[PDB]
Amino acid sequence: ANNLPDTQSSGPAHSKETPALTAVETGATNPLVPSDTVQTRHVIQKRTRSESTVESFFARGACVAIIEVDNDAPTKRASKLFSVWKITYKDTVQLRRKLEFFTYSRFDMEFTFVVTSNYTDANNGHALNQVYQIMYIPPGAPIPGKWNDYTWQTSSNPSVFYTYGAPPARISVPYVGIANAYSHFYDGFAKVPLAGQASTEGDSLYGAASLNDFGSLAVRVVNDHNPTKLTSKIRVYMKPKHVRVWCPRPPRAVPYYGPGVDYKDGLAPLPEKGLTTY
Amino acid sequence: ANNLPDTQSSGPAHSKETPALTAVETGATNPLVPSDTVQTRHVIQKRTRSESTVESFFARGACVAIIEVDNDAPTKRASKLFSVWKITYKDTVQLRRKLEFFTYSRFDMEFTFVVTSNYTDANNGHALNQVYQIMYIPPGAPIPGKWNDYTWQTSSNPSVFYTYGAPPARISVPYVGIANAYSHFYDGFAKVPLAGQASTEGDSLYGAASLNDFGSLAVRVVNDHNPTKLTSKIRVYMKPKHVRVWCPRPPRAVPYYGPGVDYKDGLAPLPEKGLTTY
Amino acid sequence: GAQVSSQINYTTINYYRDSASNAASKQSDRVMQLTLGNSTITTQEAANSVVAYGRWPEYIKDSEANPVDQPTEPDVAACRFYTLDTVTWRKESRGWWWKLPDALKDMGLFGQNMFYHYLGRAGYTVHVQCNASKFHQGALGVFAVPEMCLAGDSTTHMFTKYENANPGEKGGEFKGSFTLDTNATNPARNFCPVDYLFGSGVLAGNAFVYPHQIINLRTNNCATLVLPYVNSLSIDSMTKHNNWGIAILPLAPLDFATESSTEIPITLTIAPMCCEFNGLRNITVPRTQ
Amino acid sequence: GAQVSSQINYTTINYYRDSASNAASKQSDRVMQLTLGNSTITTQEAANSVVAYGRWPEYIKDSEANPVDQPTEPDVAACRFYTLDTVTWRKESRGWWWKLPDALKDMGLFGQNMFYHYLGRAGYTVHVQCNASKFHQGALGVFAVPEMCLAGDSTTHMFTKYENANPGEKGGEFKGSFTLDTNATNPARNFCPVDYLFGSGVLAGNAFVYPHQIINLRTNNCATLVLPYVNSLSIDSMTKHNNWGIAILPLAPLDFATESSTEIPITLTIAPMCCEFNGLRNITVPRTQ
Amino acid sequence: TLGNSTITTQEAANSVVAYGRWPEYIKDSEANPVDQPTEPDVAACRFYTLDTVTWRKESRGWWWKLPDALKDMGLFGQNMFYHYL
Amino acid sequence: GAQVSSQINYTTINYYRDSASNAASKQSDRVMQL
Amino acid sequence: GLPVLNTPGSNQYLTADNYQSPCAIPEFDVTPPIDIPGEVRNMMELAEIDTMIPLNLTNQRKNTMDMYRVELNDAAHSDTPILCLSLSPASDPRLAHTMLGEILNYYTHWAGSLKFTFLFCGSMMATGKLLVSYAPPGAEAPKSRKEAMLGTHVIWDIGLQSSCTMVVPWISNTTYRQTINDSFTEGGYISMFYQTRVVVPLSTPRKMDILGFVSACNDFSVRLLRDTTHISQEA
Amino acid sequence: GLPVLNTPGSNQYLTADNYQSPCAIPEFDVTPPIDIPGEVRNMMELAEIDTMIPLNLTNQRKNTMDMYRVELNDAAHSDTPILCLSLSPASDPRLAHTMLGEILNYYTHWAGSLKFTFLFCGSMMATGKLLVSYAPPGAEAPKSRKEAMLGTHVIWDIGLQSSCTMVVPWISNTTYRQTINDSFTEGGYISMFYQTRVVVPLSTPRKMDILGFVSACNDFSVRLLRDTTHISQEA
Amino acid sequence: GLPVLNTPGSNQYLTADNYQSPCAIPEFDVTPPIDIPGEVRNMMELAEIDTMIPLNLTNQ
Ligand SMILES: O=C(O)c1ccc(NS(=O)(=O)c2ccc(N3C(=O)c4ccccc4C3=O)cc2)cc1
Ligand SMILES: O=C(O)c1ccc(NS(=O)(=O)c2ccc(N3C(=O)c4ccccc4C3=O)cc2)cc1
Ligand SMILES: CCCCCCCCCCCCC/C=C/[C@H](O)[C@H](N)CO
Ligand SMILES: CCCCCCCCCCCCC/C=C/[C@H](O)[C@H](N)CO
Repeated sequence: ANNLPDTQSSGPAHSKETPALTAVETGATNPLVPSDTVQTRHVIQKRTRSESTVESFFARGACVAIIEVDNDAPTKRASKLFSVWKITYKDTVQLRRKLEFFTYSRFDMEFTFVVTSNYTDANNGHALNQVYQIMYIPPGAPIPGKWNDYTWQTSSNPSVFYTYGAPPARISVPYVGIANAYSHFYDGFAKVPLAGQASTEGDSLYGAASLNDFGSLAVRVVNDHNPTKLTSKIRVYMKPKHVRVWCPRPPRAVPYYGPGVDYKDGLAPLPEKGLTTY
Repeated sequence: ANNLPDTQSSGPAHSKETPALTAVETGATNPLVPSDTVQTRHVIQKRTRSESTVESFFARGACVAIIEVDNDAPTKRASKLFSVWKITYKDTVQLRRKLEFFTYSRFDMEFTFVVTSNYTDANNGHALNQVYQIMYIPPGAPIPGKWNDYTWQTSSNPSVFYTYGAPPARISVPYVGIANAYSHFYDGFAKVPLAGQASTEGDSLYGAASLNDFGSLAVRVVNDHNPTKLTSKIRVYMKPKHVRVWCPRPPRAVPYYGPGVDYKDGLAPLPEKGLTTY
Repeated sequence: GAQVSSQINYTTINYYRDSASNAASKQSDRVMQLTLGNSTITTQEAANSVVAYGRWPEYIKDSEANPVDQPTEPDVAACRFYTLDTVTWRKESRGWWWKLPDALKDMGLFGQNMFYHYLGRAGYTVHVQCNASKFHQGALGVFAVPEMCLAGDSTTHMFTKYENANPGEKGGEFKGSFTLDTNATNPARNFCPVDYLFGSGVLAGNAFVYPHQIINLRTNNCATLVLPYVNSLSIDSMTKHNNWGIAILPLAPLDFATESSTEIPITLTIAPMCCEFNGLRNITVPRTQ
Repeated sequence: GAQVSSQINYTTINYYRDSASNAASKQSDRVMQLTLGNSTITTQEAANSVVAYGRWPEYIKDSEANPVDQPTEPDVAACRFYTLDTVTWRKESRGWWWKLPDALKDMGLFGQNMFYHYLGRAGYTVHVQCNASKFHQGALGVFAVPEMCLAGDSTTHMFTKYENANPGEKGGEFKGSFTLDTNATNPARNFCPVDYLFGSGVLAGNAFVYPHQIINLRTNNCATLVLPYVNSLSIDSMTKHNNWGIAILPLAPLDFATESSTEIPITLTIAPMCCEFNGLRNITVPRTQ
Repeated sequence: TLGNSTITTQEAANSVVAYGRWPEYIKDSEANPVDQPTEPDVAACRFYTLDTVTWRKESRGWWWKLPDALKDMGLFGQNMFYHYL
Repeated sequence: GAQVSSQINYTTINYYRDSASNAASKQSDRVMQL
Repeated sequence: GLPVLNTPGSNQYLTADNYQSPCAIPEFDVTPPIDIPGEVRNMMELAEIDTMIPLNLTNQRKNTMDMYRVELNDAAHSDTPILCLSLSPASDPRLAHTMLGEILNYYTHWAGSLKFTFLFCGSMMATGKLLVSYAPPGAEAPKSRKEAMLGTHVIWDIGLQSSCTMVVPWISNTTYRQTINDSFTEGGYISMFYQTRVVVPLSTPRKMDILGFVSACNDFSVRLLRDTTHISQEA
Repeated sequence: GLPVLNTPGSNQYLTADNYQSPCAIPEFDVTPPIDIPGEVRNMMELAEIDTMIPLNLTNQRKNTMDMYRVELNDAAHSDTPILCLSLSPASDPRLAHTMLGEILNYYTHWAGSLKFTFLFCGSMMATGKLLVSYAPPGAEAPKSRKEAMLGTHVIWDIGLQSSCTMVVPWISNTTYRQTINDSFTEGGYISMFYQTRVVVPLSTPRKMDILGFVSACNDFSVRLLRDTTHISQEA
Repeated sequence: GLPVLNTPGSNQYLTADNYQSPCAIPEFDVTPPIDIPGEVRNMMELAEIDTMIPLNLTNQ
């Protein structure tokens, strides 16, 4: 967020110093300023880079998931009375691309849950205000098997009970990585296959570290069902905070295809433009 | 907001100084006080101009837009599930006229959103409380094409989620002009047509600077549709704050006609009044 | 931290990082000689001179310089009095208007510098000259209008074309009434500036809020307006943007004790001042006709 | 307690024990000789050397040591230049890639230590050698990519098998276009790294954000990249995880004034640096073929 | 570097300052005309590139005159033609 | 009154008379005769 | 948390409120201001500028430049008024649409002295004396110079200085007047008469024009901001 | 409890807000950071890195490595441009997808000087002089060296130093330019021409390539974060 | 009263939250503690105690 250097007055030049000429082969960028190649006036620079700090770049809540749940009679096998969403930023694209400008990152994370609901039909009465349970299931904790099984006691899991109509729920977590930074890219495997092991052993997905690195969110409607079916969507908004990032990378240029770096479609991003056309 | 000068006692005058006589040809206003032309008593003046400061003059939220959106089945092609309003103070007249008392202005801006909703029919059930998304789309950011396309992830755009029934939403922005002040009037063009260019090139609207100077607001109902159609209006109230203004102008005298200074109707504002009629 | 302010006090605390989040805090004069470059103006019947907004023209300070390339300052080659084509004040005249820098675009080296550069800045000394006899009567209001936008002639908004909006030294004339251009095949796309609406939908009587002088034929025969550069930017494109407009309106009609219609000339002599140009390249050749 | 900060100030108070609850606070160079262990490299046409991110390789500091067992530091036995198999740059070549430490897994005592230990750490000195004549032309971009993940060849995500992801010293080659592997019975499960997508769906033109050099045949015949250990951990498993990728892309095609297709060799010579190993046990024998 | 123009060269043979005298403005002690002069500076004191000529085996040589050669060169030419001196 | 504690600090104030209302504060050997 | 009690007015939106709100664009690098000429800090500064009075709102003159011109001639002396208007700067149609009147129409209350200037636009060879009068209200409006000269007045001699200013002093029972037509806060009557007459020699126009201007004195102030009736919008 | 009054904006969720929220995992033992190489603290740091310009977006070259190569040859001298582009670093297709352009497409406003570097990838035996020009906008775009040499320009001598940098100085009426195609904040024209010509001896390739790179100078800044058009998602 | 603005998370119930709440039994005379042997202050203290490993989990 630092200010910018002033432009210094620069007059005619006639000398053996040639800042214009360089050698990009060295791998360095020629740090020229306008006064190196043209005559410049004195300008007291007042612009700053306050809004391009990494913190400012990521200081936005981005939607990373839309978790759909129902409030309906359990006999209705079509309805889904609870939903489990594995935590990740890779279900949407925008925040993913912003994060993947970099190879490593540390940040606290602010989760904000925006809950919307609606009737599905109009001939089965009405509903009282719903309460939603959002339980964090860290890896290894038992995953709910039913909307009302014992796991929802949440004696040790953190849970947020959100009352419909209240302002979106919000919680914060610190940096919870087991490494010293989050790895946006992992060039490796969880397993190394060993010679003599059958083809079904030692095989792991390329670039995946843990089968379950950050656990899940289990969402249900706590209320018992009304005579009419209600559908709800919980939109999850992530905001990195206190961000640090390492090893910048070129941003994604073609559409994402899965959680890896794979690509299948849209491999022609650049449009056509004449070489000598302005 | 300064106090006013006291009136000083002034007695009979018989001298060669003639403050009453002047010459308006010079372009200056004769700064006479009552004591210059009549006998006056001493008056300790207590009135002040606190309420005619430019800040006090503009320290009011004015409605600048009424954005109508619907919550209805997407198959109903008549319903409008999202709306994009280009940001401007020229859709209404009152704030526009007040601002156009002056040629240039700098101000922070407070936006307050007053959201109202209603049923459209009575034979399709009821609705749960709606949540509205108001996303600022700065110029160049992708405009939503559908009420539920990717753009609503709002990873970098600022968005306000407003819950129906909550007090009107409110946000603030600083002075965001790319110039050193907002220009209420621009006597020029975005393009200069060049000799030899076809008639279809170099043509731009008179007085317009940018095709999209401040971007838009995209408004939707986040909820999935209920069995009955709901209509909502988001009224946008602007309040300039920390106002500075330059180069006063005569106020608009005839009805506005478009975003320029053009006029078509109501060109006879003055009524009839006898020259010698009090 | 906490600000205690008189109203018996009240306490204000800012809870947000950004200042925009903060709540609103409510707390003889007849004889003159002008010399610029190689040009000189004398007058024996002036009414003093008006410096618009009390601000003399000045060059861009380093604290406000936006472009970084070394500017060009032709000085006397451009900062000199150019005399525009003379117009004829008659009994029926409704008024005249010009735009600056547009009116001077063909004026020697000022015009050359204007068209060779992306960016240009200049104040002006405008000298309106209108002499008559002690037996004539009439009054001209001379107004310098920042950002003098004028109303168009069609139902289409903001439709006046560049060529008509920049007539050059000839300028344009105010009209006595609004005539709508109905030729849809070949629209004129021209201004229709009505005099009593001051050509922009505002009562002409209020135009005196603008920097102005009055040439009252019984009193003076010239008006001098010194205009600083006025814009929302330190420097701008002179071809795209006219910083100033000059409006001349007959406040009192010309009259002279003769049956035949008398006519007297009005001559505008304008000197750019503190000219500054940036962004040199090949010359801009605007489309005309 | 209460923090008063400039924006005219604003007050911030933390109401929660945990810091995560806190709101976001917005406040000649051509001639070189390199010696490592018993190996030496001379060059007369270098373009200086690039130390990736300006960080020289270093051993793990006590303040950052995760494993507690005494590490092994073979030093000269492993921190020495190993020369990989030479590849042939032709007119049609699209580029080559290697992974580190994978490329060095069969390189003497470095490879032995790598496979005998659970944990390994090393920086590198990569020296790309490509000489031609003053009548040749062409340019190679040499990029050191941390966590150089490459795109697969199938509809199944992240499906490249360990054997193909770790080719060893031979490395792999970038392709000119994406070919989808449709053999469902016996999938290749191989990378399909497209050159202009830099093999990972990012435009190759932007790969210069990575530590890099260019071998421009008219200017230099070698590139030297000094890579520190880069990872989200002080030390990691070398068999599971490749810390670095080396990519070589022909930025300008090889050309030589002959009808016959010219070919010149490119040789990679890589020295591990500050090698550190932990967790000794029986040797890991990775599955191959 | 002059004005907005820059020339680089890697195979020069040093530069020759004719008669060892750098160009200079007219000193007050040698000023003949009394009117305030114009000094466009960067608008005119900049590198203009003339039409390229072709050296062949048979070429006998080329000549130009100054300021004549620059008479159509932008603002230098304009100033040249707008002024007596 | 107000307690300022390290986490860069945070402020805690007890609004209730009873302590229960307070938030949780996270701060040879072989031979013997008997 | 901290015990709180929501009071009346909670959750309302008062368009005149002055509260803090979160910034939707944090850490924005605001463009610094430049010293633009002509900065205005109080709307009264605008009211203090003389602007021409549409004094002559007859059927054929209103909504034309002619409405700004009052015709004098060299006829024999008479006591009949040249022009008459009421001191209702916000509601009198001849004052409402001046800059002063336009500013007043955004406020409910006004107080202070006004300043009427008249510019004689006849020939230099024309001479005359006029009388410009202000009669505070409560009596019959002056319909001849005999009544008008009993009130405040200035006798204007038309000479080298072609303009004359009459200050309408603040004379009011109430500390403020309303910006509407209302008898309780009526302001009085302004009139102009021939003192001697206009005299011209031969070969000179016998009819000339005077122009009227009005502005506010330095003691002038307004209060109770309000919406004007001078601008309207249609669906 | 304490009397409070809820103001407008209460209960809203502004995605750009900066408020405190309760920690869902209290007393967590956070893993301390290590000194990873290559930390980045400002996105402008990324924009200041030279990245190759896809200068040649013809039908057969776009979306291939060839789009990065501009072909020069040793033909006779001509004044016709070698390459032409507009100074629209965020919207010009040749600049939009560079690292600079990618960063700009997350922001609405940009200002500062740009830096174009060109690398000659011919043989050592090839010689030549080129002219790289920037014409600030408002005139006809340079279509020959005669017009281009009137603007800012650098004459590049191809020799031992095979790269040349031209700084496009910040020359703008507005203090910032928009990151979209918009005539009001247009940036100007960048062009390349043969100064003399490329000359090669016998037994040398007569056609070679130059590569273009662009980066931001130290005076460069951006503002008004926004979502890019460069990434999209489908249901 | 004092102007306030409710933020996201208001009215939620986070089971891990640490807030104050009113005492339902004010002025209760709490029984003082005694020095019971074997106080534990960290669960790791329990993990540091050797416990027997069911090493032989065969069918029988
Ligand atoms: O309305 C918007 O904000 C919103 C609208 C569209 C959008 N992009 S999308 O491509 O249409 C899209 C649409 C849905 C999902 N999505 C699911 O379908 C889902 C199921 C379960 C868990 C998580 C998710 C999840 O992310 C992801 C992306 C994102 C957000
Ligand atoms: O109720 C009132 O407060 C309100 C009522 C009337 C009113 N004036 S109006 O002339 O009737 C008028 C009526 C509608 C709109 N208007 C639209 O129709 C619209 C559509 C989309 C975006 C913005 C707008 C917008 O301003 C503008 C003016 C303003 C506000
Ligand atoms: C209701 C409480 C829920 C709390 C959830 C805490 C989980 C925090 C997850 C943060 C997400 C970090 C981003 C992911 C990092 C990289 O992808 C991984 N290192 C690789 O998978
Ligand atoms: C939800 C967040 C929305 C934030 C919207 C920020 C935009 C701010 C717009 C302020 C309006 C300024 C008034 C317009 C000025 C002049 O008309 C322009 N200079 C000319 O078009």
